[PDB]
Amino acid sequence: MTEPLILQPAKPADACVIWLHGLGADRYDFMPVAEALQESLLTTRFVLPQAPTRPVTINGGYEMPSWYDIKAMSPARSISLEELEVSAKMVTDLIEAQKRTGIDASRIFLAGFSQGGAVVFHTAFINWQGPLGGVIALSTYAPTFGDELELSASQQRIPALCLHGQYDDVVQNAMGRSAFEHLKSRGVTVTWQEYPMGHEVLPQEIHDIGAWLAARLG
Amino acid sequence: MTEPLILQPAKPADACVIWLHGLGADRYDFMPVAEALQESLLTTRFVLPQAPTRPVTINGGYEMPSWYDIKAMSPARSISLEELEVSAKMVTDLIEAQKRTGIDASRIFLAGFSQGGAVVFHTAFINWQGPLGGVIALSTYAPTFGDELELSASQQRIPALCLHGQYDDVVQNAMGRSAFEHLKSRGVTVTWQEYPMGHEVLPQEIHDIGAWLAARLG
Repeated sequence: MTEPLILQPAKPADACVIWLHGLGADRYDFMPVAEALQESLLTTRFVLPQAPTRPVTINGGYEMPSWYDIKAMSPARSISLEELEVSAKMVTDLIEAQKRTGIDASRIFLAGFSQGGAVVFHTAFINWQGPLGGVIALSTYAPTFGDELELSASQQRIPALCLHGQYDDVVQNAMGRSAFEHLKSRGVTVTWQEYPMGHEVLPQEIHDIGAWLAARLG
Repeated sequence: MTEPLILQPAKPADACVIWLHGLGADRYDFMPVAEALQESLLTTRFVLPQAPTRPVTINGGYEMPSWYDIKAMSPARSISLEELEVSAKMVTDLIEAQKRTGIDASRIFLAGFSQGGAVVFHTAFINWQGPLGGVIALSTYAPTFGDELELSASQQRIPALCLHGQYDDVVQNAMGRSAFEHLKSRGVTVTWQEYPMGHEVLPQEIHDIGAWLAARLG
């Protein structure tokens, strides 16, 4: 286990975003983003975990950081559900590790990009039974959501922000919109934002995440 | 071993475009495209081959029309050179078949989308040592180009049009750009054209392909 990066904010922290990267990236991949946001969010810690290094099937069993195995791209994205739930258990330990440092669970947010986003959806709306600031889901999808999904009263009150490219060829705009629709139909305050890009992060998309966090925190 | 689609022009054919599909699609995928072009290109025949149905590793062995196997995506790509060559040798046979009907080589074009385009680069600029009207590459790249690429004087005379989406997440714009730069560095007449799309084909792109074709056969 590589330890997560902890980027300290300008003032003493009273909120926290835990941010998961996508397939094959490391804890640093989102450092420049966490830093852009800490320019306006003066009391919000960013905790950047790193996925276990493990074999990824679609990549010839190449070992690389990965939240769960992907075993097929087409026609059905076939994944390790067992590896996802472990990652999800990891993130829940993190939330608890952050509460112990004195951050109120209502001011902890989960963010995820791509493969990381799928672990953030499972954590907040399947595993987590407490307060929570928010979920921020970036160019992603919830492989573990389904018509049988049911949300407890607590999970219902976690706000979510779902962002996606129009031209994303890896995670289809629809797959990301299908996770947004699951939550919308179940009474979850949820926002949808699209941007003219592919499977990437844009400067304006980061501005909007800042605006959205600053609204939840104030 | 399915047979090619053959779309006869409005007037007696004196030209030909062999147009290959991408992974998982069939010979019918570009039939609407060929049809559109023929309404402007009155003596151009289009033969649309379909790739042999094979296990694909990155899709879990799922059997589907495939020009060559893809074994890994990241971070070192891996393809089957064996299957690429049999695809390439089958393309050549189709060129020799068109010649045999009474089309001049220099009026025959190769065109390819995604996986289809990698085979078409390889056939033109590595295998084929004779006259050829040109190569049209959509959303693709050259897996077999490298630092050691050297072209024959006749390979150098084959014109090319390379087209790409700015937001392609399956084959990066940068991977297409590199096929372009290898062709331009070796004295090939290449044209590059980018579009604000992903891994797909736009109306405006097909428009451009036609006007390129019109110029070439004028």
